[PDB]
Amino acid sequence: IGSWEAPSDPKDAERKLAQLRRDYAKKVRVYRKEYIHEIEMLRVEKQRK
Amino acid sequence: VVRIRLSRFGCKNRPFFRVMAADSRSPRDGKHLEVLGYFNPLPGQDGGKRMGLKFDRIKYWLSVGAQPSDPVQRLLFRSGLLPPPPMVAMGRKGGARDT
Amino acid sequence: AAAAAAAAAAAAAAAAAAAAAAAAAAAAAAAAAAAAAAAAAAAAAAAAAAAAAAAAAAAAAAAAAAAAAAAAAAAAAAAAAAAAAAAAAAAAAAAAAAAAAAAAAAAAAAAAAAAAAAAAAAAAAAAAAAAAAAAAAAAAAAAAAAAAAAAAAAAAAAAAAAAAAAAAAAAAAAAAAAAAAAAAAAAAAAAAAAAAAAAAAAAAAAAAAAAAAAAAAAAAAAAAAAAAAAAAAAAAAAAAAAAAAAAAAAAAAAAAAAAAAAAAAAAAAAAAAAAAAAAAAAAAAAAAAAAAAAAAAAAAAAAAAAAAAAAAAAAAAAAAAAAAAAAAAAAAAAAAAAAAAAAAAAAAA
Amino acid sequence: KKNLIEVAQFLPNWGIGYHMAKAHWNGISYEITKINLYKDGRHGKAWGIVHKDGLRAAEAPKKISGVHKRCWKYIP
Amino acid sequence: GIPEFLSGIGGGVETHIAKLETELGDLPKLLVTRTLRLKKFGIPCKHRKLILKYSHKYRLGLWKPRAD
RNA sequence: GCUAGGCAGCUCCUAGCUCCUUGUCUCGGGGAAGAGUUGAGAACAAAGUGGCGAACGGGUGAGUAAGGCGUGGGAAUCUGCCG
Repeated sequence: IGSWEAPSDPKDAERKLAQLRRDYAKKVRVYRKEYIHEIEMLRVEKQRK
Repeated sequence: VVRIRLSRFGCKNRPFFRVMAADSRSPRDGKHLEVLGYFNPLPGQDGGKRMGLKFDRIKYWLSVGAQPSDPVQRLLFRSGLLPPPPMVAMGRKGGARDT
Repeated sequence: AAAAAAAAAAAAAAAAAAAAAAAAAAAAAAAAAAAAAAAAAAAAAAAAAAAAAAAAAAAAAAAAAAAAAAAAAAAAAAAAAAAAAAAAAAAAAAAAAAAAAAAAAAAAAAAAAAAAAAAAAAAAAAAAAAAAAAAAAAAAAAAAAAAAAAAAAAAAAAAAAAAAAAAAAAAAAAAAAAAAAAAAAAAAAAAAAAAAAAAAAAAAAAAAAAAAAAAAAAAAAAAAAAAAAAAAAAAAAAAAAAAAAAAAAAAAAAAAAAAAAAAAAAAAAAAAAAAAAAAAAAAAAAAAAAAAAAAAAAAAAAAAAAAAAAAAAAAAAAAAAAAAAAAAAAAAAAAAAAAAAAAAAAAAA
Repeated sequence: KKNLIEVAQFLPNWGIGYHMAKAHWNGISYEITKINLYKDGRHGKAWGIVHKDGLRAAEAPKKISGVHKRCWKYIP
Repeated sequence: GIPEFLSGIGGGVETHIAKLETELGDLPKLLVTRTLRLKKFGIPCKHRKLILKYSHKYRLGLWKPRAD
């Protein structure tokens, strides 16, 4: 993974800021969704057991 | 807000962190829900590096919605389950070695 | 400064001595760093009193150099009369072009030519006709080639620069032509026109495109510049090659523009390197140019260089600040230079 | 030192039906629907219609904002 | 430019400017230099802290000093 | 150099990115210092109004002989922040 090249132009950190906000939030949210579904899968397996 | 976090766990001047799912307004060493393994931050000799974490439950607690702190991202990305830190921007220039 | 132009000039005026007034006006033009609205007004009064129309015309040309000479209507009728009553046709035409750039004025050309009859200056009458044509603001290629052959017959750059300003200001000069550029270049070759043909051939051959700017064309403008035999002109050819991209590649470009020429030349060399490179990719090669100056130390040359780079207004304002806060400069440059660096911070930042 | 009410109340009939934008983006603007002032002529809430580069696109009365921020100038 | 960059980092290093000036001196050498390097220079801890702070800021470009 | 906008009959001048009005004084119908308020560059400023937290985290064990504590539960409830 490459997540570099944040400082490029004089005084416009909003690049990596947009990165942070949308990129990272949506990343973690996606991961969390996955986790919800997969773990509830595990649970229903335990019930079938 | 369950803050999956890292509390100091050791002798003076040579510590050893530990991974525990806490509560926010609980003390640093306070009432934990459960530890989650360990993370020794000391460089070693077998593989002269650091060690330590656990898996298979950080999934569950992330799913139920823990917002942890970035000194824990420094591990929960280095072992997967996360994206890299969105503050991995640059690197100090000029490291020099001669041994 | 102009604090000093308003200082001791009160004594010049009311000293009861026209000698004192004349000596002090010479002292002010010798300190040579002051020209403002105060200069125009006080010098007008003191010179009409002291009867030195020569120093009057000098201060008027300096007031046009660093003050409003074409602000809104900017008439100078008696002031132009004095600027030509110095009898210096040069200063006459200079004040004339000032009031002309303000608005229409034919007494401008008339006083210029009367001072020309007073001083016997062919080049100065050439420049007065230059101001006339430029304030007329019209251009055509037939009369352009005729005037090029006229300056050819005179065998000097003066009326060639007259026609150059006339056309490249009137903005109907070639109308995107190549063989017509060849016809005007033939009119100029009838002079052999060392400096003028070198510079204007560079500009025409590298402006936007005729067919494609190639190695032959770039080195050809460079060959005309070489036959021109002038150091500042060599820097002018380098700067035009910098305005255009290059001939072969950027490595050869830098290794050719790294041959420093004498004074009045390395200034525009480094400044054009900075501006051109910042226009092409980045101020990277401009920082390399600050490295060239920090190695070789062409003091006044690189001083005016970094000052022109400060007025170039690239994207590195505080960067030129942290590159020029530890530097050198000659007299009467650094104030405007660094204030215009912060002004470039007022452009971008 | 001028505000949104400071630039509206100039206009007669409270100048209720003209655009206005932020003078560095010729790309968006909001129209005025109708002003409702608080007291002493400095403060007033209203609605409008969006005019991106003079192109109307809004459909229902939506509040105008920043109506107290002291940075405004009119649209001509 | 040690003078302006520094009198931009503030009037706290009103002597460490010159203590960097008389010695080797450099603007990028600052960015690349480090803790014990600057401590050998006798500069106190909060001065060092602000130094490396603003220095990281400029290495990113977010500093860009200007005498205002 | 190149492009979008007031000024006074497509031209004559005002504001922008690539690479300021009028009145006194004084100069020449336009400029020269000069006051005051339209056109922008930013700083907290007293504070406040506010939002949040000061209920956490620290200290002690007088009291409390179990309305407490440990251990195991439950229903009759709530649960900012997190998801």
